[PDB]
Amino acid sequence: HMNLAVKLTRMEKTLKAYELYIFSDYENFENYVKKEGLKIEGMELLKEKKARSLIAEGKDLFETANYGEALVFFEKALNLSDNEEIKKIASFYLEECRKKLAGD
Amino acid sequence: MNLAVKLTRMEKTLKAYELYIFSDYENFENYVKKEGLKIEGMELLKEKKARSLIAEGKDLFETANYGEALVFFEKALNLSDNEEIKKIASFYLEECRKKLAGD
Repeated sequence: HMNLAVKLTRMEKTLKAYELYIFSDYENFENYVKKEGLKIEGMELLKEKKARSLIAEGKDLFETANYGEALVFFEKALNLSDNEEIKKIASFYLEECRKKLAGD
Repeated sequence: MNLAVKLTRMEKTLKAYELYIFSDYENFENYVKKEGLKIEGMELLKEKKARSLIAEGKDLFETANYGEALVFFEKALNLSDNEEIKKIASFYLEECRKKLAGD
């Protein structure tokens, strides 16, 4: 259109996504990026950091015997990252949660 | 172009934010100072960075990566001007050192 005007709007959008990351929470950031369909430099690393956070939360749930919620966090962590360590730790805890919730 | 000026101001702000998120505070600080860039909410970003350092250090800590975590805690302890969050950073740093020392 005006190639200038378009690059400006995509810059503005990218800046808003980073502002949300910096000044609000991951959920706001992720929701903005998803519904605006943004390509964000370093998004993979940010996703891995969230996935490790999710493990951490899932662990404290696990260690307080909130096995049902813990499962949910580990599952989310597993599927958010492609980090092998994160996926391994998640999968390990997921199966422990499944054992705790089995009954059988 | 007010547009062309707008673009530049955004590109520089984008560079500053990427430094803030992905690099050290001092790199972000150096860039902003050198460019004379006004960042909205700048007065909050040093302490926010120290907090995010502890937060990420803690995620590593809780995944039993004490060696990795130490850097984050070290970085937060030296970055914050907040007595309390210095002590939280310090708490965690000492816990990491204990793990490195086999305790």
